[PDB]
This record gives sequence, structure tokens and C-alpha cells, in this order.
Amino acid sequence: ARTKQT
Amino acid sequence: GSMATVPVYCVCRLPYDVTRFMIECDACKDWFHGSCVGVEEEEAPDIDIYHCPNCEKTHGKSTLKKKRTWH
Ligand SMILES: [Cl-]
Ligand SMILES: [Mg+2]
Ligand SMILES: [Mg+2]
Ligand SMILES: [Zn+2]
Ligand SMILES: [Zn+2]
Repeated sequence: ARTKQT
Repeated sequence: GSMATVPVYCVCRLPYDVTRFMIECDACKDWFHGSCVGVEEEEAPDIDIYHCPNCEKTHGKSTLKKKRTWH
């Protein structure tokens, strides 16, 4: 899946 | 300027916050806070196809990766 990390 | 629009996302309809983890639904292409949809940042690398709670109903449940890159 595509994600936006912290 | 001050009257510019800003993109909003997720079930909560908030603008992006770089301090919060998000995952893209492969179906609707919206983005979701892990905390809003019950996905932990550390569990996400195992998700192959993510479907949000709304898209699940017609597009099926999220799937898991059958293989992973170690290293
Ligand atoms: Cl796979
Ligand atoms: Mg959070
Ligand atoms: Mg991988
Ligand atoms: Zn949210
Ligand atoms: Zn969706």
C-alpha cells in the first residue's frame, strides 16, 4: 500500500 | 493568499498533517489517518492492497503481502 510516514 | 483552498482527506475531512501516519485506499484514492481507520503505522508495510472501511463494502477487504523485502 502507499503510505505517508511520520 | 489567506483565501486559498487546501486539500482535505480521510473520514475526518482534515487537511494534511505531516505528524500523522496515513495510508492510501487503492480504490477511492483518498488518504486515511491510521488512527481514523484502525491501521497502525508499523502494520502497514504488511498491507498489499488497502481498502478503506467504505470501499471494503464493494471492493473487498484489504489484502496482505505474501512476501517482504528484508534489509
Ligand atoms: Cl505479495
Ligand atoms: Mg495519530
Ligand atoms: Mg516490501
Ligand atoms: Zn482522519
Ligand atoms: Zn476507499
